[PDB]
Amino acid sequence: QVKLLEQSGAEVKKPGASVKVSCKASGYSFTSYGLHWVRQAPGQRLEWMGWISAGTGNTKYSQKFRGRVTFTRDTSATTAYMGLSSLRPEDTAVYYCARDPYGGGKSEFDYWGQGTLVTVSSASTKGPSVFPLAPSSKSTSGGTAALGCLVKDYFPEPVTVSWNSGALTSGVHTFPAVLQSSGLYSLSSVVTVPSSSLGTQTYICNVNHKPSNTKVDKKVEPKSC
Amino acid sequence: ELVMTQSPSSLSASVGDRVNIACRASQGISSALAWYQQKPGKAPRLLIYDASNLESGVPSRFSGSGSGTDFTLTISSLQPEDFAIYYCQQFNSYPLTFGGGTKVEIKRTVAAPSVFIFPPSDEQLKSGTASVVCLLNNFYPREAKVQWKVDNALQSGNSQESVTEQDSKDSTYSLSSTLTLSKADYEKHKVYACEVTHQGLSSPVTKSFNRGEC
Repeated sequence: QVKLLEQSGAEVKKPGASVKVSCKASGYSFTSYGLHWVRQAPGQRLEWMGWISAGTGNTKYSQKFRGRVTFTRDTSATTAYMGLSSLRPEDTAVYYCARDPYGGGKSEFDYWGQGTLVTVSSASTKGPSVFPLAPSSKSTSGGTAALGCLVKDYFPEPVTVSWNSGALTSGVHTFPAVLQSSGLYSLSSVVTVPSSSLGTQTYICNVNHKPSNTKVDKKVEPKSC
Repeated sequence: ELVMTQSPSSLSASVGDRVNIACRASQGISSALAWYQQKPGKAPRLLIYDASNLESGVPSRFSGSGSGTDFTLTISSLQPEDFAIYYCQQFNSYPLTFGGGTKVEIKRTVAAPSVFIFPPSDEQLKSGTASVVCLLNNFYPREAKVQWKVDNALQSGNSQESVTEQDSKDSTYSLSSTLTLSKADYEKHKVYACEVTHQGLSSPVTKSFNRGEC
């Protein structure tokens, strides 16, 4: 509880660098299980990378990563880490830690961490511009209206968008971001709402782009006079 | 490595239908097969381990079978929340290996989109750019056509689209088209329109605005 397995944040690393991803165990006895490390490259299948016993510190890994992967666990802090050296563009993927139910190495994985996206690129990190998609220019007639937030020109993924700090969750549509010809990303989030509330309610989108440490809360007010 | 091959890659089925996904091991693995469910954008979740054991809390409509080389996962009465990619993994040999995935999409009745259009904000035109967004909300099937027209049939080719995955509650998609032009290009034209074609509409729909608002 916090989660059960929880991981570190998304990172952009230059080709040739190294990345260290952690995985903190909470709410079970850390040294009684092994942890596996798995990655998923965009549009690909899951690929097993290695395993670490949290009791002995012993290691097993995929010979695909021979010479450039390391696995470490800090038994006091109940954290395991994977180090991946000599980063190539093709190491852009989501890295998961997942638990071995039995501590032997060869198992199904019953709990997964949430993943951390490592992007390997020489582009600089750029935080987003959030612009309101203001409801109407006096449209109304029917019952529902829609409003949203445009999150323009950031790098790398991901950006997290919440509405009225998490209390408004029904009818939110956060679209997949699109990579523009400049190399930067754009995404929209919208909510469809009873227009009868447009005058009583204040709608705020809460944008978080953790790679640039950007937090923005924007009020979507009607396209008003 | 032991190769795991799933069949098919994709299926669409209605709710209540029984679906069966196959996975072959390139050689015998006894019962050391697990099945995962991954909703788009989330961590995979364990359904079945040892070819046939359901993990605690998984619905009783999931079942698995097979031994040796051929395994089947059956969903006996498909439900909307079952939209996902499904993977098999072996753990008989190292490297542990996954199959390629079977995406399961839900079939349902046509639903016509709600269409919305949004002008560029003020502070956006301050930075010298103007993004115009057209939203098609909650429709089925996923195929739809959005056409932009600026000063009536001067219909353009400088937009990008984004479509959400299937909703686990109602099985619809939503889509956004963003037209981007420079502040000078926008301040030149006055009628901006989004024209929509989809199966559930009886006529192409148009949402327009005049550059000027009020």
